[PDB]
Amino acid sequence: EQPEPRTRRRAYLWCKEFLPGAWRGLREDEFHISVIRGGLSNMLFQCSLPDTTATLGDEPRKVLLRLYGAIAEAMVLESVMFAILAERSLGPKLYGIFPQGRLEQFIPSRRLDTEELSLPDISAEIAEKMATFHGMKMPFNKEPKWLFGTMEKYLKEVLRIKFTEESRIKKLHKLLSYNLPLELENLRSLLESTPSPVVFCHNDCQEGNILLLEGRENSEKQKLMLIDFEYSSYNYRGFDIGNHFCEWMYDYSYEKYPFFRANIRKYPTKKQQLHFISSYLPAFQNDFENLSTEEKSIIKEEMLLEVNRFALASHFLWGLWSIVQAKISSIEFGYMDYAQARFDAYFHQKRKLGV
Amino acid sequence: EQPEPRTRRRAYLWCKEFLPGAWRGLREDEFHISVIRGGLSNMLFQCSLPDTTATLGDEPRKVLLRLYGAAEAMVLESVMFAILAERSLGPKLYGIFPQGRLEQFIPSRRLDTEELSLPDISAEIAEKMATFHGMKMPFNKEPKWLFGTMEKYLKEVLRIKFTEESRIKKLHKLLSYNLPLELENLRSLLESTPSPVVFCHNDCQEGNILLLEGRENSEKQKLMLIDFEYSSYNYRGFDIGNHFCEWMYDYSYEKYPFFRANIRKYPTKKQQLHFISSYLPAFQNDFENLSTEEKSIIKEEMLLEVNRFALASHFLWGLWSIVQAKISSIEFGYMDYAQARFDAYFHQKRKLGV
Ligand SMILES: COc1cc2c(N(C)C3CCN(C(C)C)CC3)nc(C3CCCCC3)nc2cc1OCCCN1CCCC1
Ligand SMILES: COc1cc2c(N(C)C3CCN(C(C)C)CC3)nc(C3CCCCC3)nc2cc1OCCCN1CCCC1
Ligand SMILES: [Cl-]
Ligand SMILES: [Cl-]
Ligand SMILES: [Cl-]
Ligand SMILES: [Cl-]
Ligand SMILES: [Cl-]
Ligand SMILES: [Mg+2]
Ligand SMILES: [Mg+2]
Repeated sequence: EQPEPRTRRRAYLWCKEFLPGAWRGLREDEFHISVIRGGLSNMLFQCSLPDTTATLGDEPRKVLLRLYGAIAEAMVLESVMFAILAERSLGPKLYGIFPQGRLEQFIPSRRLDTEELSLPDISAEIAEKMATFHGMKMPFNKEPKWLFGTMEKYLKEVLRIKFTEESRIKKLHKLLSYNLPLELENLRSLLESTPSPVVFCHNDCQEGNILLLEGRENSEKQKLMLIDFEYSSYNYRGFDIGNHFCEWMYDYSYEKYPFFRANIRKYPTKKQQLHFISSYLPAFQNDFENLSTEEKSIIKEEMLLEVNRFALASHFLWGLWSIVQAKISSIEFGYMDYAQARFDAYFHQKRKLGV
Repeated sequence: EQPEPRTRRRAYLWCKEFLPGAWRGLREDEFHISVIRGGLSNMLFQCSLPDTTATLGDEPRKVLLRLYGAAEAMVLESVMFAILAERSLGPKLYGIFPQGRLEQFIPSRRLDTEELSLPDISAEIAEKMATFHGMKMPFNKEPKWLFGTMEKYLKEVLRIKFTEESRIKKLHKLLSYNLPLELENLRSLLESTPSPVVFCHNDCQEGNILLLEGRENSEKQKLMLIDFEYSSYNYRGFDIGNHFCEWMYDYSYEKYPFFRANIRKYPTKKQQLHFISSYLPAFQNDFENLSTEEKSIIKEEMLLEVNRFALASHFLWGLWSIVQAKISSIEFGYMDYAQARFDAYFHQKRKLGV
């Protein structure tokens, strides 16, 4: 609820010095702060004026304080990107930036639950928002090295790690038995033969990174915001959509070990996939709706092949990622069980595609 | 004019990887690059497509490559540059990477010192500066930059020992003024001088003002302010005072000490009134509706303000130049420039009777 007394005091000075109006002349004893998220990295706090204090101009009543904590040229990219999205009215406003963190617009909202991804109005808007993200010019590397670069890097770490615990040695032995280095090379040749435009991708578009905006619940459209662009890069479009479709199957809010639920049957049906891309394509491609019914159908069918092939890379990348987390992460989670779930889905999807 | 071998190749990869369209499929042997500014810090290059190559979309034909060369200074400048680019108040930002960035190439030349006094130039610098001062930026709104920077440079100056006889004698004369005490006299003068806190350029001089190619015949819209390295929330008086000081300094002199200083080039009361008469209505659009008497009172107070803050321009950049004398590898009469700034400081102090 309340933060440590040292971070209360640091938060007070940051707010007092970076925010205009009533903030400039606020006393420590009138400063309201409360935790939104703990951890050792990207701690969130809500900072606010007293309800009895009047604003003098257009300064916010409440802001979000983000402390980096345990983390250079990762911070400039994220900071520039955040600033750019704020200027374009695609993200929260940026009120303050300093070495320890930043002050952001506080958006009254909650995150989505996994089940909400299949609500047709939610799915259609995630598609429209993702299409808008993909149309953005960003001053980052346009070479799509991120996907295979990251898979190669995680695979290298996976082959070199040894466990001592009996359960983890048995689980790792099963995963290595798939011949991951060979499977990676089969995946490379499949995806190289699968045309997918290079676009600015979120790379982690899941329920936990989608805000439902308070007061907008009754609106069909324009009630969501995409956040948390930690993994964002120029990447194959197919991966961003494929990864999103995969995330229909995974719930990270389960309160008992292994702290996730996986359900292969929750993957979107062809009808749910077509609903999603029917909203994506007109948002991404000017006057898509004016094309012939036959051309629209052909583009849609090709895109389903594309995103369902790139979905394999979602399973592979996050599967490898989870094995590495099993060794190095201090967050309590069934990393090895999650890896097995991703590889089970990888082979299930391989069978469905006939590849 | 031609870059080194490794720089040609690194520039080619940066342009190929960060720029869209025809840049994506460009070969080494088609890449055109030429130096605009040398050194081992803030090297500038012009990079361009062949004249024979067609653009595929709205990608630029030519871009500026800026290499930093020589942490939390680079994030602020980068965020600020990105923000000004989104607001169409700076060059577009095409690429950012650890070694530098790719910027919009603006067809232009820099102003000469003599051009600052042309009434149409002066009026537009005032309008542009007033626009800059209106901007909301995600930086510290406490005006700690001015005295914080003077304190920091003074700390470095009192640690300098030279071995060369001429530099020891020049430093000894500057230290003889009791700089720590003079800084405190300046503090008491400026703390008694009201000046609103605004987002300041802090270095508004002819070399940071572009005359835009094709717009020479335009009365009001032919300039752009660039190079926001020193930008921060600061007293408005300093941004204008520093600009008035820069009428006296020409950094294009071809012989040692590679600058000219002329105290007589400082703007007259008439030139100062012309500048602030353009600034005030650009900063507050309702200014012209005030009574002639109220406008006159605000203008007279502002002349006191900016001419007092001008003393901080001499002090700050004087201290800065002494430190450059020790640490800089750029050829310049840093110690002579420091003495020129302190000569001006004491000359203007006496004229003001403060
Ligand atoms: C994907 O696995 C994650 C699980 C996390 C977690 N999980 C799932 C646990 C699960 C159990 N939760 C309670 C019930 C014990 C604590 C959070 N808690 C947190 C919190 C965020 C604030 C609190 C400190 C860290 N952060 C997590 C981050 C995670 O990955 C982030 C990058 C990977 N993404 C790509 C693939 C999907 C996710
Ligand atoms: C010491 O600061 C400067 C040095 C310059 C220079 N210096 C450092 C040298 C002078 C001697 N050099 C050679 C001939 C030996 C050339 C560049 N050459 C130039 C020229 C202007 C004409 C066109 C080319 C760039 N312009 C310069 C401009 C400078 O601006 C100072 C204003 C910035 N403020 C911040 C700190 C002081 C006040
Ligand atoms: Cl990024
Ligand atoms: Cl395969
Ligand atoms: Cl800055
Ligand atoms: Cl020396
Ligand atoms: Cl005297
Ligand atoms: Mg999910
Ligand atoms: Mg000058």
